[PDB]
Amino acid sequence: AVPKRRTSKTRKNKRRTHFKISVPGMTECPNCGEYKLSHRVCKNCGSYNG
Amino acid sequence: GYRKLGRTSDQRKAMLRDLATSLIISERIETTEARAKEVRSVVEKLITLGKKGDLASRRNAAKTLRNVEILNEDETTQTALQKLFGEIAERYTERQGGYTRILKQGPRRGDGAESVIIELV
Amino acid sequence: MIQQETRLKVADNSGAREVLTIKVLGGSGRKTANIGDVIVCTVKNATPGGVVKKGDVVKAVIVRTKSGVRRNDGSYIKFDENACVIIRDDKGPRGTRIFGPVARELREGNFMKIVSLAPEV
Amino acid sequence: TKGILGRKIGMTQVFGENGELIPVTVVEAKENVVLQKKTVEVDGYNAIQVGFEDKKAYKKDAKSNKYANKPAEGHAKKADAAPKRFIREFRNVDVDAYEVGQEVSVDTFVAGDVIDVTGVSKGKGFQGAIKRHGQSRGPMSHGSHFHRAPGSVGMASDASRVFKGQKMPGRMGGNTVTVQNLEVVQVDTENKVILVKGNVPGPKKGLVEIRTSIK
Amino acid sequence: NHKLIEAVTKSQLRTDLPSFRPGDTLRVHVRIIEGTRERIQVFEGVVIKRRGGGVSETFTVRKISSGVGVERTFPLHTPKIEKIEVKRRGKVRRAKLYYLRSLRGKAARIQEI
RNA sequence: UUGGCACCUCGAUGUCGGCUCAUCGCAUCCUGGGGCUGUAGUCGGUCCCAAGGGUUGGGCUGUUCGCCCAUUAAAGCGGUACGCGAGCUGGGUUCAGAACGUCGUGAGACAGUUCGGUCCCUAUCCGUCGUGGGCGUAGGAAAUUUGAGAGGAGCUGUCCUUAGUACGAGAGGACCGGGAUGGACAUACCUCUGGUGUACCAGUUGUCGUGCCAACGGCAUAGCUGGGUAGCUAUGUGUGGACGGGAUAAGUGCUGAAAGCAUCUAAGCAUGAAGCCCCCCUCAAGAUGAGAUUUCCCAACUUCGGUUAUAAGAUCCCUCAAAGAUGAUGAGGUUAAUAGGUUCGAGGUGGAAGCAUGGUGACAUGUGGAGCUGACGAAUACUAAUCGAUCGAAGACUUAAU
Ligand SMILES: CC(=O)NC[C@H]1CN(c2ccc(-c3ccc(CNCc4c[nH]nn4)cc3)c(F)c2)C(=O)O1
Repeated sequence: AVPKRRTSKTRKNKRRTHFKISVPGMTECPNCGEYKLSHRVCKNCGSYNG
Repeated sequence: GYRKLGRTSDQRKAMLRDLATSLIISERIETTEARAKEVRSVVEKLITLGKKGDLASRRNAAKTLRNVEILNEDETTQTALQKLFGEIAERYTERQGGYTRILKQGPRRGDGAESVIIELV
Repeated sequence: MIQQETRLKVADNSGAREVLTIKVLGGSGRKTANIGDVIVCTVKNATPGGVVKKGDVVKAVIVRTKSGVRRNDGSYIKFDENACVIIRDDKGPRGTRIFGPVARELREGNFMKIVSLAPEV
Repeated sequence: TKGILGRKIGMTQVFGENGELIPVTVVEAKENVVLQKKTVEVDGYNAIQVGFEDKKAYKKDAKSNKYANKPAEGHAKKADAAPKRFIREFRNVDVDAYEVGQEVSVDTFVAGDVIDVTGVSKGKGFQGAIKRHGQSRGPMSHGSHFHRAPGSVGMASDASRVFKGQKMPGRMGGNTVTVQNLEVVQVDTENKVILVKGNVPGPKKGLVEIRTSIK
Repeated sequence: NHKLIEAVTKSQLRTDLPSFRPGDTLRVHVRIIEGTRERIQVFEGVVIKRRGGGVSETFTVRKISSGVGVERTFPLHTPKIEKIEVKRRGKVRRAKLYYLRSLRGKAARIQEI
């Protein structure tokens, strides 16, 4: 099956409405001061210490 | 079983035994999140056989552990079975279950897989 | 018996030895028939000592099934082979002897002659 | 007419008086109170509300549904009761029941012997047309290239469309069904269980609704 | 074994039955109401299987009537059974004796302890 | 239906039967209600209402058609590109090979036979089956719920009893009412009877390895063979089409004139179908006409007349299954039994290892229904569900009633 018609810029830009990504969901660690992911270790100097 | 881990029956038993014998010689290894939850039950059942100490327990543990020469003893080529029933079994003589701890690292490069660290508590 | 092309053994004292089912009476689209059901069958192998010859369209009642039957009290009975008895229009058997055991539930007020001629019920 | 709620426990069997087999479903029914009563003046129809299983009180975090939130905590205090999940309404019952909370026991279903059970879910998720609508397959020998697919979906160029209500793959199971004309074997005190002949819809630990038969 | 299951099951279970192991001769006395009057009929055979459970426990007995085999399954705690005795015991090495179905004659016999 | 015409398509609209899945018409094959009869009864023959449901397996033939066998309450006739090949098949006819009869001087042809012979395509749009986000419903939230609408369901047999009664020379044998138990079909479910059960238990063959013997492991379909827990399942186990109202068709009427009688109709008043509208089951307020009930929340700044955050609540992330392609829905996050481990049970397998004793041995018997055991039921914070972050109100104007 082949497309019967060409695709518009309107129809092409409406389909990619939900073709996005979200924020990684990060927090601040009060041992290294830098941002980090949740339920994970500070990738910089530090550790989990849960 | 519990989860197939993307392999077949005979390949899954050869991989679970490879990680269990690695957590005894090094006591800390890096792996994937899905494989860390499976080897968590394989090692914790081998420590229970080490707290028994019977000859029937030494033979029920020879079916899993591979034959490697730990130098953790640092003398006399100690086997992966001789480290068990010894210093490992003495460390958890009072602890009742839960001899494993897993920590999460993050998605790795080129794979997007969750790297973790599993170690003996 | 159970289906359209099943081979049944004739148990009563007549020339018929093996018969081939042709139809299961009772309603339309009727598929199977358990112990106590009348069928239409044909004679495949016949005994010269009997009166029924090879290639005869007759009627018969089912008396033994390998599948079995369930009772109200919760018990089951199952046999080793399949068997049938050639009957008349008024439920009379063509033969004065019955061989082998017989299912315990055929005395429904209509097969009194069959259960009495049976050696063991 | 009467009705209660309960959780499906499992299937067993009992022996009759003369001796037989009766397949039996075990259903526990405890802590059933009246949370509200509705009349014809307000909302224009008579009914009663019932709560089945009490939950914990108000908490600071309350992030797992185990604790009743403020709108539900204040809802179960007007009836002088405890916050109970699984609230349902019974219209067939008579309104001779106090609007204030009062417990309902299993002993009211003695000598009932005619009930019906409402199921909440099945849990299959299976999509295939053979498994969902019970269709026939195609040949498996003979060079066939048609085993478990649905057949034609319409005619050719007369309607030039697919009619509504076709039998196509999709999620199956998990819908409301109601089995009618069951029977009550025995009502057990000190366990608050009811024995029902046959089998009820839903998996284990699922809510069931027992009402008086309408026929 | 849910706790609410045995609570209702404890009213139906029986105890007077003697314990037997698969692979022994069993003489069963069953009551039949077939006909206007009631009477007791005996069933004698070998126990070929016994699947577990609570109230829903069954056992299977197989005999030979005349050349052909007969198999009957009874629930353990049924009221229809009046009495059960153990006539002869046997030596087997498995719980399910499914191989007896195909054998007959001098091969369908079991040694005794 | 066989034709007549040659109006669209030759820079392509794939022909016969069969399979899967349907849908519509009434000129009705079965069932429901009636009139007439050369209708005694039991069975019929005609015509009139009626489309709700039902309308079977085999042999021969590529066959449609047709004949035959055994059943059934009955085995209806047609439309849909003689429905359906981007859903399947390719036995028939119309490819290249070969042969027969026949025809032609011949290369070759059939008013004819026979045996072989490549069926491609990742779904853009409308359509259909499932399932999410956004905004709306003049404050923001959590539960319960009314039903304008829409879909599902709708079938029927054999015996018993009224009664060997009515009817009839005898044979033969009821209407109307009341029970029992099946056939096909539809749905829930796994306690039973079975199937499966690739991280459960047990027997055994060849070869290699753990230094050797004993005891184990790898490889040969899961090496092979006998059993089997949870889950999923039919052929297994329950249930369903029950019982009634209202308006009608074909029919039968009462009263009654136009037409002094008569007459169902013109006024008026009834009775009367498996069909129609309901009663039974499911979805349903995006029903923009956006409904109803119950409970929870309520300030600080401003001269904007309007803003910001927080509240009630809901999510990011994390442990999971009663749910599941993903998401969504459910059970839980340290005031914690959500999942592992540990400790006891249920079910399954059927007598572990070591030692002892008896035989020259292969083996057998004891301590011991031992040992082992995924998915099932309990108890127990021992290991992970840390610490944190985001989103989310402060209620428009007019007229009546106070
Ligand atoms: C190949 C293609 O792509 N064609 C595109 C066009 C053409 N076409 C089409 C298709 C089918 C046919 C056709 C149909 C049936 C018969 C009868 N056979 C028996 C016989 C009789 N006498 N002798 N044998 C003959 C031909 C046609 F006549 C036309 C269509 O549908 O569109």
